[PDB]
Amino acid sequence: TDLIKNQCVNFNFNGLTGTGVLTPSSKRFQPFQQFGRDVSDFTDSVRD
Amino acid sequence: VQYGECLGLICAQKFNGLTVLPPLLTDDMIAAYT
Ligand SMILES: *[C@@H]1O[C@H](CO)[C@@H](O[C@@H]2O[C@H](CO)[C@@H](O[C@@H]3O[C@H](CO)[C@@H](O)[C@H](O)[C@@H]3O)[C@H](O)[C@H]2NC(C)=O)[C@H](O)[C@H]1NC(C)=O
Repeated sequence: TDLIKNQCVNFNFNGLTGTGVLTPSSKRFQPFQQFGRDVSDFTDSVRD
Repeated sequence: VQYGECLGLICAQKFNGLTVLPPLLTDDMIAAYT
């Protein structure tokens, strides 16, 4: 499906589920990374 | 001289449900007293 950015939405990315507000970022992910985490054990960001 | 907070004005929150409330008296007000 498509998605709405900058809005509270329910997400179900392949292999990743939860709720929140999705916004564009600039995190320097490596070619072999799918998603990242915060200092706490919570997903911080995901690559589409 | 983590948690949700807000400065300025921009705010942010954390999935852990924790935050910190502001003081009534800001640093400037304290400086005024002293
Ligand atoms: C709550 O979110 C709104 C927007 O979603 C924030 O209001 C926006 O604040 C900026 C800065 O004061 C306003 O001015 C903008 O400045 C940028 C700087 O380059 C400029 O490019 C924009 O065209 C605009 O001038 C912006 O107009 C304003 N938006 C609205 C609708 O008022 C607000 O500050 C946020 N508040 C908190 C506590 O996060």
